[PDB]
Amino acid sequence: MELKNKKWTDEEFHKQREEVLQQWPTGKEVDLQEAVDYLKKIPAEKNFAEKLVLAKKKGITMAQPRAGVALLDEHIELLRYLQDEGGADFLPSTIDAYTRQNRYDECENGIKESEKAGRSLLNGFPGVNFGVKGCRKVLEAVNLPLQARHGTPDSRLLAEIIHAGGWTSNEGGGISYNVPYAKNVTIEKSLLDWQYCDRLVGFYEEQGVHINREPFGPLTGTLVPPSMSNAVGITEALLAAEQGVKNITVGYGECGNMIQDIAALRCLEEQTNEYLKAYGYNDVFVTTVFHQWMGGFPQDESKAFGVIVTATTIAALAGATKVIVKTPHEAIGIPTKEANAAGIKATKMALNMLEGQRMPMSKELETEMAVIKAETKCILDKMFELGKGDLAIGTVKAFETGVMDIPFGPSKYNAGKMMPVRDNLGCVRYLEFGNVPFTEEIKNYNRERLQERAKFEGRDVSFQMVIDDIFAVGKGRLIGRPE
Amino acid sequence: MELKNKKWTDEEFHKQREEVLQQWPTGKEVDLQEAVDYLKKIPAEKNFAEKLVLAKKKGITMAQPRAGVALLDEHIELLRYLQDEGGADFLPSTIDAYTRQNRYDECENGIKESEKAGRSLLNGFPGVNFGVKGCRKVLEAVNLPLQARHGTPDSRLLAEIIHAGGWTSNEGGGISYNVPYAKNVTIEKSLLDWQYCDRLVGFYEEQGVHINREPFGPLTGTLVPPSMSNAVGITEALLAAEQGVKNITVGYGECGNMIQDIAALRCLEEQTNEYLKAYGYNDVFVTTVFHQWMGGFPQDESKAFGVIVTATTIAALAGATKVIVKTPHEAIGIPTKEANAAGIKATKMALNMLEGQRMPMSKELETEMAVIKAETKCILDKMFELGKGDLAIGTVKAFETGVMDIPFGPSKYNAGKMMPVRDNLGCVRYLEFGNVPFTEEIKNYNRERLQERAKFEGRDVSFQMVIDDIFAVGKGRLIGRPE
Amino acid sequence: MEKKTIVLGVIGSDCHAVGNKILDHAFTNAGFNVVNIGVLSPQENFIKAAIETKADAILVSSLYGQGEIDCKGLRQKCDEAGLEGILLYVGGNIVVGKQHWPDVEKRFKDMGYDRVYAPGTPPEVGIADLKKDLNIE
Amino acid sequence: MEKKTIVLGVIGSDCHAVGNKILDHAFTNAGFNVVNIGVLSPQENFIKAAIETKADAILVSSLYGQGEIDCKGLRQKCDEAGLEGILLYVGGNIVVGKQHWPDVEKRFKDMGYDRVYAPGTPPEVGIADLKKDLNIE
Ligand code: B12
Ligand code: B12
Ligand SMILES: C[C@H]1O[C@@H](n2cnc3c(N)ncnc32)[C@H](O)[C@@H]1O
Ligand SMILES: C[C@H]1O[C@@H](n2cnc3c(N)ncnc32)[C@H](O)[C@@H]1O
Ligand SMILES: N[C@@H](CCC(=O)O)C(=O)O
Ligand SMILES: N[C@@H](CCC(=O)O)C(=O)O
Repeated sequence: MELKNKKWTDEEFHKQREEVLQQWPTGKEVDLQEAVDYLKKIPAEKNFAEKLVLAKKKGITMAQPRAGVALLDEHIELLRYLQDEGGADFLPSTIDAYTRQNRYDECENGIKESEKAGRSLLNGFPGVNFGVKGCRKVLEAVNLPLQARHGTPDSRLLAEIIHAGGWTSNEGGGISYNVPYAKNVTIEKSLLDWQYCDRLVGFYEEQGVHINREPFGPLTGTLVPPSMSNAVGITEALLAAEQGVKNITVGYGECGNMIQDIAALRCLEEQTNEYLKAYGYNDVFVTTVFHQWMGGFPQDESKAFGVIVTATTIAALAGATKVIVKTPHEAIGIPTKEANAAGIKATKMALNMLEGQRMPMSKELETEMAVIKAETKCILDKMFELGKGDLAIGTVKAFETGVMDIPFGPSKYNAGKMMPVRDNLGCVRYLEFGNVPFTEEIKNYNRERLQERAKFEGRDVSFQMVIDDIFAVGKGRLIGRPE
Repeated sequence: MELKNKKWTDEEFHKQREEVLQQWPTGKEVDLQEAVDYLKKIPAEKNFAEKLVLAKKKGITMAQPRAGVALLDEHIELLRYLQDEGGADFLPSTIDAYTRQNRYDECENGIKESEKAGRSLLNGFPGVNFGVKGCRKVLEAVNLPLQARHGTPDSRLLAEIIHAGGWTSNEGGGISYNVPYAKNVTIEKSLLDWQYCDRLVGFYEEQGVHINREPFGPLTGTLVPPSMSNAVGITEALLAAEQGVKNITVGYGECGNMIQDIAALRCLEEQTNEYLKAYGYNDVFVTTVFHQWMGGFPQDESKAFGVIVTATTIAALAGATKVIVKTPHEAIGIPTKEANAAGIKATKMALNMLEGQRMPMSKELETEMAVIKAETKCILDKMFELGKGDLAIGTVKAFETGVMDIPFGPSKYNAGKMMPVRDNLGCVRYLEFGNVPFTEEIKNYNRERLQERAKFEGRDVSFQMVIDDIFAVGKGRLIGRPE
Repeated sequence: MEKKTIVLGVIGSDCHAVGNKILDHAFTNAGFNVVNIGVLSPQENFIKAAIETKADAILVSSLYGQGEIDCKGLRQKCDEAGLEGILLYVGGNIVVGKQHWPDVEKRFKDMGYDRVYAPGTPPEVGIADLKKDLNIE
Repeated sequence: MEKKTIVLGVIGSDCHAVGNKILDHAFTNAGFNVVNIGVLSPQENFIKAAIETKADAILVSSLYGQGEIDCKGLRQKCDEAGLEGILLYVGGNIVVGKQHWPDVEKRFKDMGYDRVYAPGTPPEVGIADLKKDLNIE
């Protein structure tokens, strides 16, 4: 197929569907006519899109963990624990990494090994292998909405199965579930395959079935400048809306400076709404998700709580619709159900200690929001120019030319030229600009911010600072200070 | 002695000293000549006053736990752990409650019983009984400054012993170590007895020895409005300065609304400096301490961390010089050294995650500060009016007439008329004013704020709401909402 | 519920007052005559109040941790006072630190307390136990 | 010494890339020739690169947890490839979840790994072990 930012026709989509469902025998379990009626019978309390609307109406931040294991009963047991003992507002199912690479043969092997070992040897739930019948068992066993959380460049079959499975949200997008999660996949092909996932939600919404979509904001979770991360989310929201998506959660990964973070999340929500409306998408319901610190954690569990709850406080004060919970086991391995519920309990307690509180406007905040929107607009403007009005083509070309460039992405289609580093107050800034198309004024403000750190630490700003920042939180602080 | 807000003469103070030192045989270990030379040999790194000056200069928040047990070696081992494994910046020694009531006989029994049992049966360190020799062994075993933390209406002997013992800060004051901590001590007597403690620091300062004093801000720890708490600390700062105190940490207990809390700490610091200067004390070095949530804690340890770390974030953004650390054992009992190091590590991580960050000014903040300063001025103004210019006499009369009224204080000299309650954003407000001398405009604003709560919860504001608020945090949230 | 009298206080050198206020409120609201002797109360004050008011029970609150010391002996003084079989309850945060609760309950029951309560005990629990114990549910 | 060569990669279906960038930089700075095959690397890519570059050691990073599956068998393919005696290192977050480390270490040594590293291992440790093992300290 040729890539264009245009809604796929019904015939186009069906033709692709018949090919996708053949990629694993559980594809045979997907019946759209049957799935629509199943979906319509799920109570509103278990519909992710409808519960987001309620949370926005109530002014509350909802808490959602990450969770998944190889075997079906164990996976349900785990979700039930997070629900019941954790107090989760939303439930995930975290998909294993073989699934994410479309290796269902390896999924099956790992299911077998997990059965023998009595513990999960997969780092997540093999949804394709468990099929629609398994994903339905999961939904039926819990009392909260379910979302597929993962990181899959070609997610078409997974999406068909989890949504027919009654899972009413799908996370991801053609940039955010490519560049952080892949090496060899072109940006053209991941955008085409994510148009499928979005078009599938479009179909369901045309039938009156409401299903949330959530672009993955934090990307590599490693010093991503807010303006670069927001440009990706806004892009993914626009490309989703063109295929008919109506309920979108845009996301942002904590950088650590509270004002920068709140500015980023507000700019993200505002510019996303602004762009959708500017391009004629006038019926899209937009929510926000704040992810707690997605870089390296401290191994000490008490220090991990220091990270989890300061992150939550930022989320709370930002007015985030949703916050994704980290656990005291983050530095070490996939959390036990206990460690996970500790994360959720700590998180929800912080939220409840901050009920209705918001960060008030300040000059400091105003200034930072203006920086982030201008930066973001530089990028987006360039993308539209390169695509000659077509944002999907513009994205392909932006990656080809370093206009969009994600720090530390493994994708060979990512330039890897732009270098981020923190300033003296811990805000993430641009150290090296690469081909990111900023004006001199924007570039000079980043340099000015960064010189204040050089002066204070008595060393030139440098890649060594970057490495220090990569290690800082695991070593007990935000900023990679010398010694 | 007659109570007047006037520095004691050397002769007056010496006469009192010869009386005080006879109250327990350890008083014979106090030699002021020898003690000044001992104190001057303490390195600056172990002097509480000096280190606070350093912290102010660096714009960092320092973390201090609470801690104390009955036996000397055990006590030392505990503090060393908190220093080494916890990372504390200042060390306490929390005095047991028998000492606080001057029952050294019971201390002694408790020391023997603890030896026999292999664990502390006292809820603190009996400094009078351990004497100057023991207090010095504590100091010599650690590498951080030491402070006596307690709640003692008649602290004169204690103060002579811990200061001669090399501890370079004493917490307390004539109001704050009476009303939350005693039932039958007149305000006149505790003001007089705290004049002694202040006067002793004054002596030491006259000799070139720097010693910190810290009025106890949180009082009963139970919904104390910022303006009532701040009036008490400002007063104790003024009364200490009159006796020659030169290094003063004023304190505030978290109420839980971040803007109210940061407004409260800034108003406290600013009005303390203003009042000191207006009354001619021009060489007083003032710092602030923020106490993490002093009300009932949740029993679950993960939720406890939610409270500990949210509280720290507020302290951090407030620019508190010091933060007092709570532990995950708070709801249950005196923390083990491990629970305590956990609280300190979580706290210090949060601080380090927020390095250099401050709440920027906003309209909301300026409005709250204006309310707080105004309320506080109303009270102080009346106090000076009642004392005909003498704030100490005015304090006694304020308590007699209920101009100053501390919620839930056990003191029978406390009116018990004023009643606090939270508003719809969790700010602590005045529900019943009793004899607190506010203008109608000030009362009206409190009423307006509370009505928003009534509207939202569907019930009139009431003492039932007060009870709900007293239990709310232990049941998982800041505001006692219906259910 | 049929009216009965209890003495309520906080023992020894303990000044915690908020729980006392709430316990008074809740027990009063449940139909008891609460004789509240308040904070910082030695054994003798509880006993005096019980006799003067012919109390059915004595509820000893101890929050500060030293109640393991302060609570020893009350049953004996009550017997010497002519209060044999009076109900003796103890609750709050009655020992120093987190301890294995079955150990603590046995320690205080061996001391002569009828009922021993762990941290965070709701008033309603003691109200139910007290009604049952006085055969007035 | 004499520029020693290592193959460095991330095994299996694992896409984590930051550790890899840092390991590359640190070992390069310590004087090694780093042949970095990058992420999502199957066993056969480690072996091919080790053959072509006559590598002295293969450093297998595994962060995503399924390394316990993925890592099985490398030693035998290496021998079958004519790389008997090659040094094989494995580290990162090599099992799913928090586990008792001596048990984990044992399991991978049993797989034929010369050295096995726990979460949070500083590259300097691997650099010191590798210089020792290659007798170039
Ligand atoms: C950043 C991050 C990500 C980013 C990665 C972006 C990218 N492409 O690089 C994103 C958000 C995309 C992500 C994704 C996922 N992640 Co991740 N991630 C992390 C995180 C938070 C920090 C990793 C990091 O970069 N650290 C900084 C670098 C410098 O250090 P490092 O990677 O630890 O490597 C150092 C050391 O380990 C050591 N080292 C490593 N290898 C070797 C080898 C030798 C021989 C030696 C001497 C030393 C050594 O030296 C390195 C350099 O200093 C960790 C948790 C943590 N550490 O707090 C989880 C973590 C590694 N992620 C994890 C998982 C589960 C996933 C996913 C696989 C989820 C899933 N179910 O599919 C996906 C990836 C999909 C895939 N196909 O693999 C788990 C692994 C769980 C386990 N083993 O039990 C972790 C531990 C989190 C957790 N607790 O669950 N993640
Ligand atoms: C507020 C507070 C204070 C305030 C008290 C103000 C006042 N005068 O009331 C201040 C800050 C002044 C303070 C002081 C000190 N405190 Co204090 N305080 C608390 C705190 C934070 C909450 C207490 C509270 O009011 N809760 C709310 C009320 C409604 O609940 P409650 O008091 O628990 O009572 C309820 C239940 O226990 C139960 N209940 C209680 N008794 C009984 C009896 C029966 C028969 C029944 C059925 C039920 C029952 O029902 C009650 C009513 O709802 C607790 C910790 C916590 N719980 O989180 C520590 C706590 C009680 N304090 C403690 C201590 C150590 C002290 C001091 C003694 C310090 C010292 N070393 O000297 C001093 C007091 C000096 C003295 N002479 O006693 C410890 C006790 C440690 C232990 N037992 O191991 C605690 C547990 C904190 C800790 N974890 O270290 N404190
Ligand atoms: C990308 C982030 O997702 C989380 N994550 C990844 N896989 C799981 C799992 N199976 N269970 C819980 N959390 C997980 C980790 O906390 C990681 O760092
Ligand atoms: C007043 C606050 O001080 C703390 N506190 C009281 N006494 C001790 C002690 N000996 N050790 C540690 N913390 C203590 C409690 O956390 C309490 O609520
Ligand atoms: N996009 C996923 C990443 C976590 C994972 O890799 O499992 C999320 O936000 O949960
Ligand atoms: N004023 C004391 C109260 C704690 C105690 O009661 O020991 C402090 O701030 O530590």
